[PDB]
Amino acid sequence: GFRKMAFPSGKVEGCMVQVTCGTTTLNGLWLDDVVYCPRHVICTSEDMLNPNYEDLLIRKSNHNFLVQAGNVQLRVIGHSMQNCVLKLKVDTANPKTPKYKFVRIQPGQTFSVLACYNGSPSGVYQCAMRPNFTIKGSFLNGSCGSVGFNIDYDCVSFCYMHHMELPTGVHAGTDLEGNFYGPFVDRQTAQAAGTDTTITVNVLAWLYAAVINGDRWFLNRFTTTLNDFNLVAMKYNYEPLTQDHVDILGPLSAQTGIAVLDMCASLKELLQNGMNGRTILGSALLEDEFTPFDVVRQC
Amino acid sequence: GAMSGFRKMAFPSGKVEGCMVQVTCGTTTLNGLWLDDVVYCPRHVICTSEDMLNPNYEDLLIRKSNHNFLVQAGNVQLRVIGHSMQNCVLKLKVDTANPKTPKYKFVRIQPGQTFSVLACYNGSPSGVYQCAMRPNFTIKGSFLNGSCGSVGFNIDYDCVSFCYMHHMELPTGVHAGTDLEGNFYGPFVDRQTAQAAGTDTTITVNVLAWLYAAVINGDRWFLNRFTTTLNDFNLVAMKYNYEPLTQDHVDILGPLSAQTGIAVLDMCASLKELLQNGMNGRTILGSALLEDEFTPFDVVRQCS
Ligand SMILES: O[C@H]1C[C@H]2CC[C@@H](C1)N2Cc1ccccc1
Ligand SMILES: O[C@H]1C[C@H]2CC[C@@H](C1)N2Cc1ccccc1
Repeated sequence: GFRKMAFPSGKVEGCMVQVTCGTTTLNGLWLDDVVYCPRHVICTSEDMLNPNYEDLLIRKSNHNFLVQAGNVQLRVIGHSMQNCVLKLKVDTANPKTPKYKFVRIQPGQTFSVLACYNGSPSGVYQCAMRPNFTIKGSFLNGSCGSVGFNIDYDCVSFCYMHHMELPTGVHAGTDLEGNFYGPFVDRQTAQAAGTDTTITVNVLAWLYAAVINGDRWFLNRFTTTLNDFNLVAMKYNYEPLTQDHVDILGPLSAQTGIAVLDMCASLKELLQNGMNGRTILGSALLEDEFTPFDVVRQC
Repeated sequence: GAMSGFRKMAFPSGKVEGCMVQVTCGTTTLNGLWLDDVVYCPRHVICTSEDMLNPNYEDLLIRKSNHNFLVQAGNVQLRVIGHSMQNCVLKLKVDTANPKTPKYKFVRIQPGQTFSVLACYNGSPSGVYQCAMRPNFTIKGSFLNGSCGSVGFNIDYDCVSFCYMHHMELPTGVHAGTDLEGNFYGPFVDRQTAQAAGTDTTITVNVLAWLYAAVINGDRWFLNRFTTTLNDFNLVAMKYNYEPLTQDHVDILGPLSAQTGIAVLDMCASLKELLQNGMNGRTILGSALLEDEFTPFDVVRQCS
């Protein structure tokens, strides 16, 4: 048994609020007496072509910002900008503020997203940062202002905020400090996600998860070099394996007795020959949205 | 379009997290669902490992008193004031009503319907996932054996419809459980005996709703211009371990058929061709697999 789960979203639900600036309405993250939201809420329909956000911001009054928490409206008493997130100083601290951090993740790492609309949570799903720096998801997977997070024993690590949905069924955003993931801008302009690749380090972790649960038909007696595998994996649009990734898989290699370059040879043959009608953990396709720690932590 | 690259989402688990408690009977410990002044949990918490082969739950329960049960919610102990058995769920009455109690109902679901499960170990929520109710009356979940007492639920307008409680691991790695009234789904007993779930099939009505969702989003590569009779389709689908489509299922897909202009039996012929050819690289709504855990109810509502 092995099914992908998202973190319990209870701690994040208590922070979701509705932020409206003029005609634009989106989701905001209410922590203490500050509401975090994408800065493009201050954009006009007619001005999100090359906006000069800080000049538009220093002239919008606090009363332009409508903040709703359920049926309580929070009075905005201040506003400042950090990169691409808008900070709204409000007169009320959120009593449901959890123990939290602001962290930045890197491609291949996983987190949960609390999909929200008009500040009210609709659903939660588990996802990974694609190598192209996008997050797979539809317009029905949350609108602007939805946040991505991890939970580490009572502490919520906020790592992502939805900013825009790309036409290819993926969305892109920033961390909670305003820094985009990937080569994207918060402008209505022609933006496309680059050619996506498979997160190789996650596939091996998922293959380790199959070993730990007794699915070991794919294990072979061969070993490969790190680059001979990388030369093959890249040909199949699999994100190259670094020595960092080999190190992160260390505990799974020691616990299963399968060296990383041993499992790499198994994955290598899987790429060149397919699975030949067989399955792994009940799936006929290789899963790449399970980090090594996701496996260490569930298995 | 609207649903491009769509991902299955579980319902926000906040309202259920506030109900999870830890129930302990002697050395056995598992999860309980605290609603008002009643804690619901699997009745096999009163079993030891030796009792589980042939447990006499009436004999075991009649020997228990309120002080034999330890119920903990975070750091507070809940004194039990009453205990009764309803089928396969234990109901422990406590002196404290759950102030965190959400709006809730008890509902029994059918195979094919979907819900969220909050996986909990010793009363603490670990993770949440979205699953469907398999035709063989199991669910494919992920555990550690402590997940007994984890509940399945849906949320509609902040009212939490509880529909499942986990009881068993079956030897095939899937899970079996009851509704919140204690009635098992399928031919399973809360007994650690030789139980085998019948071979699982694919929820055909969910796949057809998934394919209708793709057409609404402009994903039409899999469509063919053929139609089929309902019997000819069922004759083919069952050989691929797909569920026989009933006239009820055809009626449920009505609004989807009318919204796209593709007859249900026409869609069935396209699915029949997908089964003989496979996808093998091509994707539908961004997924390289035929999704069978998204119900027509969810498709119709998200595509008005
Ligand atoms: O944006 C994604 C992450 C990185 C950068 C480009 C591509 C896609 N990745 C590298 C790569 C190249 C060849 C083969 C496999 C991976
Ligand atoms: O328990 C599940 C529901 C029903 C009855 C057994 C099986 C699985 N289903 C029938 C069936 C079998 C093969 C092919 C198509 C349908």
